[PDB]
Amino acid sequence: EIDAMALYRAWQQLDNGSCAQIRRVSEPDELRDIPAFYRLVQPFGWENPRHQQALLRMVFCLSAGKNVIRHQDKKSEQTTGISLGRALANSGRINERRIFQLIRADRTADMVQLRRLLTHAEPVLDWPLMARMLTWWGKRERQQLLEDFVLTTNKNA
Amino acid sequence: EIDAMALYRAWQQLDNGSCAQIRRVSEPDELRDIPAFYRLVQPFGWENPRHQQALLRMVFCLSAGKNVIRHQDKKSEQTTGISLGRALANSGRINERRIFQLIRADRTADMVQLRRLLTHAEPVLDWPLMARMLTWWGKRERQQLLEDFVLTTNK
Amino acid sequence: SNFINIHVLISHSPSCLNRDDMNMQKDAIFGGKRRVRISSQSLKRAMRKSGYYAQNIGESSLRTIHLAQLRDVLRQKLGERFDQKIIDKTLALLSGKSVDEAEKISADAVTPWVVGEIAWFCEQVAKAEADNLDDKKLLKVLKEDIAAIRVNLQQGVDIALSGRMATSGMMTELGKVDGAMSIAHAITTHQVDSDIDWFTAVDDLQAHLGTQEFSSGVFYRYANINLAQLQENLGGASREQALEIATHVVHMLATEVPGAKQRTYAAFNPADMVMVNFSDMPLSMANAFEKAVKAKDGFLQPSIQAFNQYWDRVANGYGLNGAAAQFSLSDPITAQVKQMPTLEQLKSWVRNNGE
Amino acid sequence: SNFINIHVLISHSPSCLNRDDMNMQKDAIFGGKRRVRISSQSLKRAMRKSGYYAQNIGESSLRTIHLAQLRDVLRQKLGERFDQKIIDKTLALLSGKSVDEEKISADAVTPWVVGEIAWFCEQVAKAEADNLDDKKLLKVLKEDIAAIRVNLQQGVDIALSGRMATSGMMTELGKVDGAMSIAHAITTHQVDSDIDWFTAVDDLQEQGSAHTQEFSSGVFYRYANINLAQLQENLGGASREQALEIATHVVHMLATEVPGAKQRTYAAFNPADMVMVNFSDMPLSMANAFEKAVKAKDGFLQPSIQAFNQYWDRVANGYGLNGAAAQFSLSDVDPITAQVKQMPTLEQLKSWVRNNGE
Amino acid sequence: MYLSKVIIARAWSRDLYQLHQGLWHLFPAARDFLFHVEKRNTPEGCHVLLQSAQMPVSTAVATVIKTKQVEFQLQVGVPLYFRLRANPIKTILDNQKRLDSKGNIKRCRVPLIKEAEQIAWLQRKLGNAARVEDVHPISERPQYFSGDGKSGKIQTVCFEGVLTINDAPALIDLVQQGIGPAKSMGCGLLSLAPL
Repeated sequence: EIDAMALYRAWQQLDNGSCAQIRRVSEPDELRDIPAFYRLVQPFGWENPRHQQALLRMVFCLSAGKNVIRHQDKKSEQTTGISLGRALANSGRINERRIFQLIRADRTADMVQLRRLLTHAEPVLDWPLMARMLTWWGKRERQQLLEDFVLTTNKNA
Repeated sequence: EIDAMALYRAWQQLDNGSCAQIRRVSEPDELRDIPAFYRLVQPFGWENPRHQQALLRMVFCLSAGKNVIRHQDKKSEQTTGISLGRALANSGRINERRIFQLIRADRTADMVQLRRLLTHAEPVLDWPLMARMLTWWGKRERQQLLEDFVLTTNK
Repeated sequence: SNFINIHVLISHSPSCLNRDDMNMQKDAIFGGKRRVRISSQSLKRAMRKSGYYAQNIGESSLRTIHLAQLRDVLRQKLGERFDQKIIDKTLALLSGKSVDEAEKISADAVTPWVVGEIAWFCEQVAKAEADNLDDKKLLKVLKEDIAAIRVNLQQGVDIALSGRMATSGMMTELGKVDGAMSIAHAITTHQVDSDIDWFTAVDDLQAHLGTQEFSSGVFYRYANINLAQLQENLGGASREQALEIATHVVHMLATEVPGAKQRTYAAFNPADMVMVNFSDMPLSMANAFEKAVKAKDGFLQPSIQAFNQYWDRVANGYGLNGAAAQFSLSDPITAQVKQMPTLEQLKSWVRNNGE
Repeated sequence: SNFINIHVLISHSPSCLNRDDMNMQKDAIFGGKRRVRISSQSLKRAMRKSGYYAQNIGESSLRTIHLAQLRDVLRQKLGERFDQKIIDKTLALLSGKSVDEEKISADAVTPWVVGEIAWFCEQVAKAEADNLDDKKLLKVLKEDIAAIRVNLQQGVDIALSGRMATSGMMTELGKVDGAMSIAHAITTHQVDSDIDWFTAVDDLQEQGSAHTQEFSSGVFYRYANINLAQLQENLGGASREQALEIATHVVHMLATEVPGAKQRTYAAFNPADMVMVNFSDMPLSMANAFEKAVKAKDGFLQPSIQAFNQYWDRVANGYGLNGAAAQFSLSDVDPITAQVKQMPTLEQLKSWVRNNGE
Repeated sequence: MYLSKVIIARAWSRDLYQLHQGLWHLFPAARDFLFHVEKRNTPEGCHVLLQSAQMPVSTAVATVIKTKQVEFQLQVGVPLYFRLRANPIKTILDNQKRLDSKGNIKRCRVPLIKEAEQIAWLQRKLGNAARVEDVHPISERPQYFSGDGKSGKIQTVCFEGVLTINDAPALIDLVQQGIGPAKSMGCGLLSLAPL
């Protein structure tokens, strides 16, 4: 089936002991190595396994911090969730070529570039949009990220 | 081709004389040195040579004892046999970080850590799952080992 | 000088005094050479639960994360003196957990419970019958007078020597004790290769093989006492009192051995050398053995020699004016450290502050 | 004093005493030099199954994981007790859970004395009496642990070396520890292993020299220790005077016994090469005299005795151990300085021990 | 009299039968040497102690490490360390009824596995040459080999101990000719050494 937002909450409420283990990781396949991860993800979850890549990416992104990624519900007026490009653009901390490099990145490199971007950004966004794009992470999603960023940064000017 | 379960039975039925020779070894390449090993493995067999590494690992693990590794056929309900992670977890004797250390280990070191774990566990498991993971012993297999252990220990 | 340094050289017959999770002999690598090791924690426990400790220092502290068993034990030992409910209230305030007399109790980690302190605290909680002051209110008064609680620590000394770590309940505010004794892991002065005993269990009605790893070694034990901290930990008690405890520690370190595999391997040996020295700064002589000592006629003789020579070097190089005394069975006689023929004299020498 | 310390020097060829996995002589490295070794359990089994043990202490406890064999022996010997089924029941309660006869398999090897099993058979009457729920019966006999220990006056070896229960009911009631601590037996001196033959053959040819260090029979240092109080506890509360007798039997056995159809080298000339017995507050072992030593003058025994004696002097003076001590030496060497009584034959030493060092 | 240390390529030392056939190529016909397997297999091959009447010549399958010319001058009544891997056996016929060749019942060697039989065997074969003052007989696990082309077993015993010289020439002779059967399977080499 599909992965809930309950993962986000579960990440929020888990103890610092485990979270320190997960936060302490350079790349996602290294996330695969440690136990607290399997313990975290067992419900959602391992071993479908069609989900596993998505879960590695999602947890790896969440791993940035307790409140690095903040979840904001779609406003009734907008009826669209604020999305990662818009968020990174909104924060104002992020420089666009570091996103261009994100678009250019490949496999393990892309997530690592990304995790680095959020911590510096401390973004607010609709978590399942990030989940949805992270689940596929096709070229279309990559491109949409940049489009969103440029457009909102231009609107914000 | 592939290696049968017949190796396990062959190990079970061989006389103590040979088993004492094989069991008395620090590392697998040292298993290559002694004759009883070649004699044991000639059928399955040494040397495709693609099979050799797998055969060294398998025999080295079996070498722990006559009834260290106990073979249990898969229950129909389970849909596949109790596997090494699950076994080491089920026995309860094993501590998880000594397995984490297995995940961290490299080459000859990984097996040595393993045999100690098996002797201490006296586990029951479906032998071809162990054979299958031992044949490749890729990082994925190791990670799967840890996963199995944690998941069953939690349950 | 504030710091008392205890150096012991003790040799052991083929034993297995301490082993890991997988029944392997505990070891450490020093100077690039393998050494057999005995955990500090093991030594400390061997001391606490020693026969000598009971006679000369008294009652050992009770370390459990089971409070229900402790509920029952405390009711047994303090029931005649107090009320049953008071005990429950006191424990609940001290550990930060609820008591429904459900036989499951659940503590964070194993904590050193001395009964004296709980009794002393009961004396205080009785004053709740007076007011009662809200627990937080009681906390401020209990925050003001920590020293009062420490006097109570003369029973249960082991905590005073090794210190405790309080996470939960009201032990976090009052129960944090550190120092006063620092003790090293005991490591061999020379390289060891570990012997594998291949044993069988003979069934009288008829082939099961097992291994036990042993090794004989010459071990260097080091310990340190911060007397001022000891005085602080005991409620300010006299230096004169602190040195006595220190001497008792000296004796125990010279004579006491972990009991691991002693029925089967009976390495009940005393210590061939003991030195004690007073100093402003703690010093360990482990580096005398960084160069693993090679056997000339056993490891002990050259070990003693190595220790003395390194001590000479350090003494001259760092200008250590300190009270110093040595006890040997082996006479090179140092250059200048006072020699004691017997252990009791060393102990007395220590009791009279090294003079 | 609570502890009796037994120090023995016994000589016999290194030979065939005890073997390795590859049937090589067991050894240990002490003082940086290789020593021939005899495992404690081997000494102990040699004692338990000794002829002298059979007569002077009684029948040895039978160790096994074969329950089917044990049913047979138990029904045979306890047949006079009206039912077999109750016997089966008591065994099943002590260890879970047995059927007739069949090959069921105990967890691990544990020492069975028939007496205690019989006693349990006596106790299970309470099963029909109350009728007690088995757990209740366990709690009731948990109350009086000492009562079972009295049955160990048969099966003494368990009192001496102790048993370990991993499962069933014997874990609650059957936990026995102590009372005897026995060291592995190690030589006082070097015997040399893995000598380079290629270079050994260099020295051989004189060729005109025609000319070394003498031949030698081995000399082993054995240590044992008994906790009299713990022994008394283990027998269920027994006279001290009796415990010392058991100890003396242990002394004699430790002084005379050799595993594997071998004798002391001077077994025909006397009862013991050297034996000391010492009473103490704390166990003490004299192994360290042999950490440096021993280089041969003619023989190893003489310098071994000397080294031992000197070390005892040094230790006794250094740690201030006033204790009852008695020594049996035929070898005339510079004897001990401090307070040790010299005994002319072994029986006198035993007698000395029997009367608590009087 | 020549004593050597020799290594044999593993691809030429797989079976115990091959080993002597491999040392055979060090020369130069009746056999005039004894050898003792020190290390069976290493990555460079099998290690051996080779006593012979001639200098061994290195090959591409058998390599000499070092050789010595030694002459044996032994003193009388002086104690020596000795090592001897031997095949102590008893020739008997036959628990089975089987027969071979000229059609009479078969004879077969059986290993002496009882310690007293072994020590008796050793002191027996030595005899008046020396006195076995002390000996530990080590049971070694049975060795197997292939033909050519037959299937056989050889259980071996390693005698390690001390002896005393009674007659010198007898002992050097015993050294030169070897002790016991299976000399072609790495048995019978009496190695001596001083205390």
